[PDB]
Amino acid sequence: MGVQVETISPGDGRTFPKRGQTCVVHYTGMLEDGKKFDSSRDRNKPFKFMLGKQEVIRGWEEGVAQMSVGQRAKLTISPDYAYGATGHPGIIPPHATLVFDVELLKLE
Repeated sequence: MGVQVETISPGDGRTFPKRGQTCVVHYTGMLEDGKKFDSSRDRNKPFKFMLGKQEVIRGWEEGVAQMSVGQRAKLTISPDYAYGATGHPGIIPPHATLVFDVELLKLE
């Protein structure tokens, strides 16, 4: 599968990230069993990435683009849209479906 987006709290429902814009997010990343492997919130610093530059996984590129500014949403990302068969040694196992809690704070 690709990326499924499930809303957690609504944004403005009007402003959506466009290619080339910087997305400022807080996020928490978890394996399918629920184990947290990454979280910008634990570092108390929002994560920024530029949409369309493939600085993030494909599930992020296509999933965050579906979110409006101020929205919090749950992205469930299949391995093809994620770290694939290889995964990430000692962080993400092979063929892993990942669940991201993502809040889109603003666009720059």
